Amino acid sequence: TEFLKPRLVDIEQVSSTHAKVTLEPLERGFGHTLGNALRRILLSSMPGCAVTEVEIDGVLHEYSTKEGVQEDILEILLNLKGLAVRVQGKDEVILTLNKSGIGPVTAADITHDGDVEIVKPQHVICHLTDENASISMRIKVQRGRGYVPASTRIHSEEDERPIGRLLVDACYSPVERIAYNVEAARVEQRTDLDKLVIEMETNGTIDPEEAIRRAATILAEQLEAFVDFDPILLRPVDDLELVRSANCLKAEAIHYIGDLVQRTEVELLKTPNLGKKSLTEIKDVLASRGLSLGMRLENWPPASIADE
Amino acid sequence: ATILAEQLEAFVDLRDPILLRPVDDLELTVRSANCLKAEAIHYIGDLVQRTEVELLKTPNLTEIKDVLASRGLSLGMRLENWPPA
Amino acid sequence: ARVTVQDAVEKIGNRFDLVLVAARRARQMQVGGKDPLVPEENDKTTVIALREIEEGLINNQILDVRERQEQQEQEAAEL
Amino acid sequence: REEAVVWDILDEVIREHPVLLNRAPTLHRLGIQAFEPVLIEGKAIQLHPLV
DNA sequence: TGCATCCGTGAGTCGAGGGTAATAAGTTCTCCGAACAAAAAAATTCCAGTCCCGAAGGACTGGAAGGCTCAATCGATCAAATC
Repeated sequence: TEFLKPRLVDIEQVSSTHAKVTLEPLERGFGHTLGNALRRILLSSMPGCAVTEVEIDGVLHEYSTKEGVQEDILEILLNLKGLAVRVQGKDEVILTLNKSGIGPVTAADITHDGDVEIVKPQHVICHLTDENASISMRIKVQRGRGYVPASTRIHSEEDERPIGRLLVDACYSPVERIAYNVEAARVEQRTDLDKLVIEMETNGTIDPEEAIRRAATILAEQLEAFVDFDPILLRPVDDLELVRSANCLKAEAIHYIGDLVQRTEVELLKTPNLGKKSLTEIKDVLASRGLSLGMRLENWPPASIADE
Repeated sequence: ATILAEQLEAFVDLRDPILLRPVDDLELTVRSANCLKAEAIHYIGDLVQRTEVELLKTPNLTEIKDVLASRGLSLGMRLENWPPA
Repeated sequence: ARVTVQDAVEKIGNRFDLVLVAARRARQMQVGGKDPLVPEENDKTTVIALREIEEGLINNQILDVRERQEQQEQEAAEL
Repeated sequence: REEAVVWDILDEVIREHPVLLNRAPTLHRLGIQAFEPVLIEGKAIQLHPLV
């Protein structure tokens, strides 16, 4: 048991609802495993708030029509499915929607409070044709994970609801469509292992990278009961922007930084030109230039030797 | 589960050549190579392990002061933690 | 490019001169010691030349101007 | 000696290097088509399903 | 004009394994020629032997040039004071 744990290399994000999150490498038999073992989470078990119930005044069913409206009731039911929302602290919020004017009805028209968060305000919910008619509906928001359509929802809601109350196929999970693959990956002798490539696009109300953090926790929380050179350094002491580190080194036959770094500051300072204050102008030089006490120089002297 | 729950941790977290150069490379003089082989020094690091004073007692300094100043050497330089094999 | 040659024979108009404008072009980096003009992208020069064509900066004529002016910078340079 | 760098020098070369694949009898003009390799470890040749 | 003759043709590769076998003389006799032999150079390998600015190196001569104790007496430091 010396398992090959991976490192995530990259996210290829297109926009604020989309990413391709690659990976390399895994062993054979865990690449196909994980890329499926997360896809069973992002379908059925990611908790979010969705539109559930629909109440419009003056209606009877969705097969009917409404004058002043371009579309059908089903296409207006369709829009609330493509609508994105976020209830923060509550667990059942009901909203309202009342308009007038010639034109569309975007998602600013909802009378909200501070705990319900629409990410997409340009989302049209209806189109008023002429000025005369108007839309006045009420919509309901519920919390859950996954997806339940109104077919089996009315098999599970045995309430004899009065006429005028409608119900949409709720979109609890935030994942709109994800996919994954397996290419091959190489360690420099073994060209048998498998990379992981995952393509991912979700709705708003989330980061497209936040889910793979969030959802892969939940699979793991299920398992906790189961795992239990320098230019002026080629230059003499008279030209280094300093002046009591220049005139008093060349009188020991070291006209440069060269034998300055090999020789010891207990004797070079003991000569009758330096002393106990020169170490502030040698050791601070040896801080930025790194050289040591006694160091061997790689290539110090050129052909040029001169003085002032 | 010990196998699986550790591969989620990528997800629940993550979103001198001169010193070793021997004696014959210098094309050195026949008189002083008759002496440096009489003073029993193998590498140039063993030569600068000695100083200029530790060469004068042999019969038959300006030459080494000519050639060491060219390719980036000197004399008198002390070595420690030697040899590194 | 890497996969087809359609988007460069939309420029050149022939299935053989696009080889022949790059048969001329892709020697200057093998033994000519030169560098391309596009981002290199670790590419072998038979498509580096194909990049230079399909980025619209090379037809057969514009190759012939940089090969003329090289010779008049050696002709009076001798004298 | 099949040494270490031998693969990764070859691996640079065969990247963007074309190659031919021919089947006898090459009975029309598409019986010999160029290809570009992607090196596998094995002993036989894997072909694309639409060729 | 047949009638009768004959020349010149027939998908492409992997292969899978190597080449047979018939009867056929003798005598002497003798120049053409081989490689081993066996000298006779000539070519190198060796071995000491005289020359010559340098050759490790010591010393020398020569002008120059050097470090820090004191003590009369200057001037100013220190420290009370004082406008």
